[PDB]
Amino acid sequence: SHGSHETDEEFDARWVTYFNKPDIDAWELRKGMNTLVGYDLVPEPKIIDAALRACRRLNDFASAVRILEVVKDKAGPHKEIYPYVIQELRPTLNELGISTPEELGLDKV
Amino acid sequence: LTRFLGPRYRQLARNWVPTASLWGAVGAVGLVWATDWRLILDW
Amino acid sequence: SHYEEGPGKNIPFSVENKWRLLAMMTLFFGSGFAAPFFIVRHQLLKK
Amino acid sequence: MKMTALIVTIMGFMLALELNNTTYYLKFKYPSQTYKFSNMLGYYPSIMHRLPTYHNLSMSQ
Amino acid sequence: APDFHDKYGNAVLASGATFCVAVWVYMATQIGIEWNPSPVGRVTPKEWR
Amino acid sequence: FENRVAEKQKLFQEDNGLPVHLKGGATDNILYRVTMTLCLGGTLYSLYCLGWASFP
Amino acid sequence: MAYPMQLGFQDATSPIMEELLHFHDHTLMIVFLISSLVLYIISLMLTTKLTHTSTMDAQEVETIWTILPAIILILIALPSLRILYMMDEINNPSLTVKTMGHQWYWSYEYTDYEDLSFDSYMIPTSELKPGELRLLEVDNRVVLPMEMTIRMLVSSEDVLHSWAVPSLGLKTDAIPGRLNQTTLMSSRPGLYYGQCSEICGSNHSFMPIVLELVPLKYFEKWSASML
Amino acid sequence: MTHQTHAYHMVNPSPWPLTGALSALLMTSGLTMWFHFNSMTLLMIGLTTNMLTMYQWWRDVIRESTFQGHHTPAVQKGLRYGMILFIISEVLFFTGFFWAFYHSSLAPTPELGGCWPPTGIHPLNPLEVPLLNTSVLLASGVSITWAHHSLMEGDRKHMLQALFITITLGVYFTLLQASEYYEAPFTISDGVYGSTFFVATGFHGLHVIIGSTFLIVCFFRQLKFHFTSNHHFGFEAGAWYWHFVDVVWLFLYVSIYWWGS
Amino acid sequence: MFINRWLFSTNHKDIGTLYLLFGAWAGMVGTALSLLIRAELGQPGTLLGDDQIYNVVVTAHAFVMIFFMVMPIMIGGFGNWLVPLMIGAPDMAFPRMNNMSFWLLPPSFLLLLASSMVEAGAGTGWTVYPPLAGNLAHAGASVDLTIFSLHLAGVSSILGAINFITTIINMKPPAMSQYQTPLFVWSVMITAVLLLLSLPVLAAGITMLLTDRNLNTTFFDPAGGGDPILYQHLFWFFGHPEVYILILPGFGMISHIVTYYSGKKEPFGYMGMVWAMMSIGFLGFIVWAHHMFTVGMDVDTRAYFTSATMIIAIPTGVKVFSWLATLHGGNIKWSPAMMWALGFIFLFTVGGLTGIVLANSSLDIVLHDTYYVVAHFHYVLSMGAVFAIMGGFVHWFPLFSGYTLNDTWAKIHFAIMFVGVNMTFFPQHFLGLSGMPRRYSDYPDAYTMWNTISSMGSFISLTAVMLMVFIIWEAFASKREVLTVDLTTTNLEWLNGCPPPYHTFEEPTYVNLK
Amino acid sequence: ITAKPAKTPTSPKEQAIGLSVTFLSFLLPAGWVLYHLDNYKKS
Ligand code: HEA
Ligand code: HEA
Ligand SMILES: [Cu+2]
Ligand SMILES: [Cu+2]
Ligand SMILES: [Cu+2]
Ligand SMILES: [Mg+2]
Repeated sequence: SHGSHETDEEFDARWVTYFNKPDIDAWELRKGMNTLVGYDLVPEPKIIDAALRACRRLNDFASAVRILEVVKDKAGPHKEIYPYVIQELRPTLNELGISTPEELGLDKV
Repeated sequence: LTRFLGPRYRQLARNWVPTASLWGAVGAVGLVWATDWRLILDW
Repeated sequence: SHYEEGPGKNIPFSVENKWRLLAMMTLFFGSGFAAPFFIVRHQLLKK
Repeated sequence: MKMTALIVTIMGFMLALELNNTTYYLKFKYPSQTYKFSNMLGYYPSIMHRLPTYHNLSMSQ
Repeated sequence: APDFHDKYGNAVLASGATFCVAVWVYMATQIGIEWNPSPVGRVTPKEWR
Repeated sequence: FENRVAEKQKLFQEDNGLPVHLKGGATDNILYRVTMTLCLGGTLYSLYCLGWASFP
Repeated sequence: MAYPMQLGFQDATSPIMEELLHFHDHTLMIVFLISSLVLYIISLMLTTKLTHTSTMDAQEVETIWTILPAIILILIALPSLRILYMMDEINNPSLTVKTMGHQWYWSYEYTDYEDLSFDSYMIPTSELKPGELRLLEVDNRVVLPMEMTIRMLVSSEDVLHSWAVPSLGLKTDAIPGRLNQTTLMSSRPGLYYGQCSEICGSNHSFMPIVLELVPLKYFEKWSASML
Repeated sequence: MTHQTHAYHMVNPSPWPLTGALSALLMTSGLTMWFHFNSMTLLMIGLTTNMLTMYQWWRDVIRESTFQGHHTPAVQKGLRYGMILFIISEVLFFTGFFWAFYHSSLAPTPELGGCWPPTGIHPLNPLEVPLLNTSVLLASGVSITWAHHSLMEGDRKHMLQALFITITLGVYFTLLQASEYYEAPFTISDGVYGSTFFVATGFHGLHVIIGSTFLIVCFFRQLKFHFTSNHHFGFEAGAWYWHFVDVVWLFLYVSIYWWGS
Repeated sequence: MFINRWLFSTNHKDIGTLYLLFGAWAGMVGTALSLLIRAELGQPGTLLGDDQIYNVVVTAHAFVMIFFMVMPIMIGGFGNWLVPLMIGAPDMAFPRMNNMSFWLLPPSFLLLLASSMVEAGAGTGWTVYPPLAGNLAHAGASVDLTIFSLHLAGVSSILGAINFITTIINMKPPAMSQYQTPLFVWSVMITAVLLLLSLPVLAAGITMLLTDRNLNTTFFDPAGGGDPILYQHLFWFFGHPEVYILILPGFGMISHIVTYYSGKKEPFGYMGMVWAMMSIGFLGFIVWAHHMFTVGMDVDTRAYFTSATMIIAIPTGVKVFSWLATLHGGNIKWSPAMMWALGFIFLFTVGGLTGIVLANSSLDIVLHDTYYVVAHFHYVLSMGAVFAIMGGFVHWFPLFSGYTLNDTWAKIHFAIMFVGVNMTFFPQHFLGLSGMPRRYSDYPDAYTMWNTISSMGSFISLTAVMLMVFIIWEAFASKREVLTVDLTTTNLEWLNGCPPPYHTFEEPTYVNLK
Repeated sequence: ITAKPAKTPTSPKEQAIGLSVTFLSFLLPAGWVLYHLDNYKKS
């Protein structure tokens, strides 16, 4: 823990594994995201994927949508980050039937 | 003397002070009319 | 403890009528701000 | 001197209108005494009519 | 549903911004305030004996 | 000597809904009022003196 | 003296006052650096949508920001201390004047040879002759020889007072029962004004100081005609 | 909730803080009357309400601890801290006076004769009564300790005996010091030497009286079996205060009575 | 009932409320006095009169703002209100004594008011230095009353200092170490220690001054062999710690406010922050003499004090930089309190930077007793201590009251006051470099411009403190009750709702011993 | 920080009143005393 630090690949893995736990409950799903968001990075598509799938396991559509919103917010002024993510998530988005916040029109005020 | 003093007696004393206290005020008023202090008159 | 609790009840002044309150705040802060002025006046009127 | 005639009017519209809009915000209240007074036409008819007329019409019988 | 600011924001900003600058310019000049700026460049020295 | 703290413990633990400074009887009460009276009066007297000394 | 709309120090009439101007410039340059650095960092911090609210490692950067201020303080301290000693330096004065603060006037005493002593009072704004400075003119100026090392000895005969003359970079409190010393050394002739720099009662603001510096020759004739 | 589950003490509303605050007003403004418009009536009333307040405030504290049992271990540990801290503020109070003294005696102004003790002052002899006062205070230090030890060993008679001896030595010092004042060939008005001497040794004197009435209070609390072999903070404090008092005298002796004279 | 609750209290919350009420009112008096000061200096000439009536005003201004507004509010108000709530204590260690601390204040204030009424008041300066403060140059009851007011205020503050240290040390959850308490609590525990050690020396000093003028002693009288400088040492030995005692609780509130509105869990470098205040508190005890550079002391010692004074910049620096580091990755919320916190960070930096300049004895010779030093301390007090008070007040108001303030109005209030104080004190740097002395009722014609601008700014500030009173009224008139509070996981004070009940932590708090 | 709507809302008119009053209470007394300064300075 103290002084012990992981490489990026490990960090990601650690997260994919976390979100993939079959018996993951709503709490852990919230904890995981709420925690991941405190870091200085937009999560890798592969981490987002595992989280989107976990949402399906918990029959939670709305959280799956909010997860994508966070991904965009975290990119701050870096416009190019979100689209690339959505791009790598396209398969899962279609497979699971997940609508983007933009499609749902939640991106407007 | 000693017999009169008691732990129990205090409520009566408290009650007495008000009646006694009220009584004390009357004398000042009574004395004052006779006394006629200029300062008392000034009051 | 028969001490009432909740908003507007943990203070030594009534907050139930906004205008009575207005008056009270006015006298409170008002008398505080005026004091120095009247002290100076008092000092200016001595001899 | 000349401004006063205008400013008093302006105070009139501002106070009366903000008050009137404040009437528009729910919150039931019940009348104050001043309301009952000024809206009872000063009570004046209801006392100067129910009284002397009674003492006279009584007195006249 | 427009908030107090959506409707009044510009009105307040402008009228407020105007009133301020109006009244201060007056006080700063239209009355007898002695700012006593540096005489260098503005005052012509007179012999004092 | 004596040792009757046991009586007083009981007297003071008695659930009469009285504040400790009065839990002990009638004298507590007279002492209280005397103290309170002297303080307030004194305070009044002091204000008078200051009003008096404020003037030349 | 001070002119209208002045920003910095009065022009240096003596060398330590010059020395001070330069030190202040040095010190002020730094307060500008730091105070603008902080303002930049602040606006920087508040200008991004990017977040990182998780835990951040301190200590690491903590050395930079503890060693840097430490170096900067030496950069100020050194010059400061040098000037400090330079002021309390071994010099040999050719004259000794004494000044004694009094409740609402200063009195001077030139007593090396003869017992010359006078009172210096402020000229009531009412009796000022055109061109005279409102709260600064005194009736009897303290005359002294320009270009010479004078030793002033400040004391008071009542409450505390403080004898100061900014142009020469001087300020010494006047404490009853005490003889504080200071070295005056103007490098140019003229009239140099100062004011009581210590709260001393009702007319604290109305007990100024005016130094008039002329050449030795005129100094001594003045001194004699003074008794 | 309703019933507390922490070991602390929730003290009942007391009028005493108000009463003691008012007292401070009366004594301060009362001193101002005495000093200026030559009157003590106000000062008298203040001293009165003040004693009244202290008596009652401390009476209650006794009630709450001995009779009501609110002084659990946690509550006591807090009282220890309070006392230590208080004694500390006192140590720093006396420090203003030793500063004053040393300032004057180490750099004597010419108006004094440029020396110390100033010309005209005839200092007392440290080897006479000052030496006596010293031995008296020091002995009460050993006797108050004996008292403390008897108490912890449940020896009622002895604790009482030692506490008594201690108290009389404190009184003996008070009288002795009182006579010294009266026989002293100098006064508060004798310049800085007299100022420096009478206010430092004087404030200390006041403290010996304050410490003695404290030990007296302890004496009676013991006669009444208030103290148990294990819970007697009232005594621990009285004891700590009493030591603070010897120590201050040791510095006074060495500094003012010996060195500065 | 009302009596029992409000006059016979033993409740940390109610005593704390009583303080805030006392401090706000005293704050009105001090503001009035500051306006008479600028009224007198806003046009060349004399408005009131001689430096006596004027300096009486300047003196009361200082005593009122220092001893009756700032200290009561920060230590007695926020101190009593928040400390127990932040460490999970049912109340304070000495509930009764705590009350006396408060009640000693109104009388103390009376004595100070009385002093300016009898005779010609005390025109001595807040430092009340002798011989001016003596029974010759200032005969009469005035100074004596000023002294007694100070005695009470001192007794009040060291009694409270005793309470806070005992509580803070002795009443935390058994598993919670000191390095687990919040910065604000640390901030007041340290301030409490400074009060305990400095206040007594002051009382020793003014008691000596009191005897010198009523009992014929000569501690500070050359005649008897005394020394007016001795008073300066004693006074200033307390006098410096006193200003840190004034900014420390402010440092704490700032740490809390910046962290909260940055959406962070904890402040950056918590232990560095604890170290910083401890260093500041300590160095603050060995630098008093920098207030006596033109008094005639040895060059060497004069050198010591300028150096010792300068090292205080280091720890203060780690704090400024830590608050910045705290804002770093934060999700900033531009709330009124955050606005006050940012202002403080900058303005306090400027004012303390300006104090490093004065730290130099050589330069201080020409800067001492001028308006430069008036600028220094108003920056650190008017836009340092005060900005913290406002940020803390607007931030915790809902906790104390249960009601919310109108944020927009609250923001308007910051805007006005920010302009006002800068316009008031900025020019004063010039007046001081250019030679305008302190404690003058009038000045040479040259200083007219800056003094004018300066006085105008003080009127804007007046406007702001008037608006604030209203802002408080409206809050209480509308009655929007608090519903939800953010980040309570890391902010205990809010866990019992707004307002917390009379009795909080009746049943302790559970904290595991890992 | 969220809150319920005002139990007793303060309409603009109401605010304008409280703001005016708040100002007067500060400005009047001072203004009066200041207005008569000269009378005091001349007895
Ligand atoms: C809360 C109030 C407060 C605070 C915190 C301070 C803080 C400081 N003050 Fe003080 N000061 C006053 C209020 C205050 N002061 C008052 C009331 C007076 C006048 C009393 C009277 O005589 O009537 C006064 C007077 C005064 C004097 C004497 C003036 C004279 O009469 O001749 C001096 C001189 O040393 C001084 C210095 C300092 C210093 C060095 C600090 C330091 O604490 C400053 C520290 C802050 C910083 C240094 C900035 C932040 C740090 C960094 C960004 C690190 C990097 C910077 C550098 C490397 C420089 N002050
Ligand atoms: C707390 C410290 C404090 C504060 C905040 C201020 C604020 C003000 N002071 Fe200062 N002042 C001193 C302490 C303070 N002062 C001291 C110590 C001296 C030295 C005296 C001496 O020389 O002996 C001095 C001296 C002094 C002088 C120099 C006089 C001279 O030497 O000739 C001047 C002149 O301009 C002045 C002006 C002002 C002004 C214009 C304000 C304005 O900024 C005031 C603005 C108003 C406020 C900021 C108060 C509003 C805050 C509240 C009312 C709290 C409300 C409560 C709640 C929210 C619950 N002050
Ligand atoms: Cu003077
Ligand atoms: Cu002066
Ligand atoms: Cu200092
Ligand atoms: Mg000075």
